[PDB]
Amino acid sequence: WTDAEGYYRVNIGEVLDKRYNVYGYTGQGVFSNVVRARDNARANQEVAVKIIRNNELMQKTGLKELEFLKKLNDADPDDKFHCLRLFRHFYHKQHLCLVFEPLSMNLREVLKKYGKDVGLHIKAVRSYSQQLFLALKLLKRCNILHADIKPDNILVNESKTILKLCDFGSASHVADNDITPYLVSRFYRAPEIIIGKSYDYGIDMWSVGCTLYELYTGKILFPGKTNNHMLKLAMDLKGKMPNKMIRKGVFKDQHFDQNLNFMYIEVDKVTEREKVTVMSTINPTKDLLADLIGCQRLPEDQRKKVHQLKDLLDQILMLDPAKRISINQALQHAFIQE
Ligand SMILES: NC(=O)c1cc2c(-c3ccc(C(=O)NCc4ccccc4N)s3)cccc2s1
Repeated sequence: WTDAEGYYRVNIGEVLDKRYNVYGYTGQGVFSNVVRARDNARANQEVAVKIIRNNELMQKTGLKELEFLKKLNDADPDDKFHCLRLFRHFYHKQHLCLVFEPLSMNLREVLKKYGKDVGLHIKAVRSYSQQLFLALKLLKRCNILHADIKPDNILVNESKTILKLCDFGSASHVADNDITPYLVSRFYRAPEIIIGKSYDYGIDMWSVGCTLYELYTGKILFPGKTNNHMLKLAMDLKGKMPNKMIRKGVFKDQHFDQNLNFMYIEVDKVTEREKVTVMSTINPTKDLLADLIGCQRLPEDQRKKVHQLKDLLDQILMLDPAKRISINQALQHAFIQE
């Protein structure tokens, strides 16, 4: 039933828990594989089943995820705020299985199908931005950090009209803040995390900003190789991290010298070796507007919306979380409202 690496040996056509008729294979991650099934007990209703790897630590992550899903699902009984619905859980041959509403595509896979370095229609990005901000609102009302928002953890329905935030395996209550510089997938990781400053709901807003750029361009906004590189790429957009913010950072000495100069680590072209370059200034060079427009000819209505997305991204991607746009302000933004 279980392979050497602890994954359940999915067979298409098999029944799980004497009720879930497995007809489709959806994918495999680090922590699980996911199938499509019909519920024999509920008029053959379509479900997704996530089968956690037979591993103590990963099973415990799965039980943690059940707790956060129950809290979010119970807090949103009419399902208005775009978080994945858990129906129930069961055990099958010692595997923890979570039964979800039937979604089978994440926004990474959508980007891969609908182009390469292409991106989605600006009308779709508008709609998806509103739905993501509604998810942030519920998270905040529930005092929850998702702490891993990225295209891979956003699911879409068949018609790709509705998205749901998924995978609460990295989630926490806002109080118990592990001072770790590795919270959130690196590309989507806010600068307050990296420098070791106090963080909150702002890390999820940051991650959504990174996601929205990627949804329209088809390109990762900040493809940094390390934490130091991530800061350089952030500061290429906004300029040097403010002095007040640097001095608060528990990890400031990994990134900045005594005079608050940035210590940029570069892998030398010639040698495969790291070197350091001290920079007192980082001049903003990241041209967001030019990035979003792909040297492409748009109708003026779409051109208006891309400028508005750019303004919204400028307000999301403030380095200081205290200066970052609120969920309320984001929902009321011209990009979504006009
Ligand atoms: N992480 C989670 O908690 C959940 C994921 C899902 C899904 C999934 C949607 C798509 C998934 C996926 O892994 N595709 C990537 C992939 C894997 C292997 C080979 C190719 C690709 N593209 S999993 C669906 C329903 C519920 C949950 S909960």
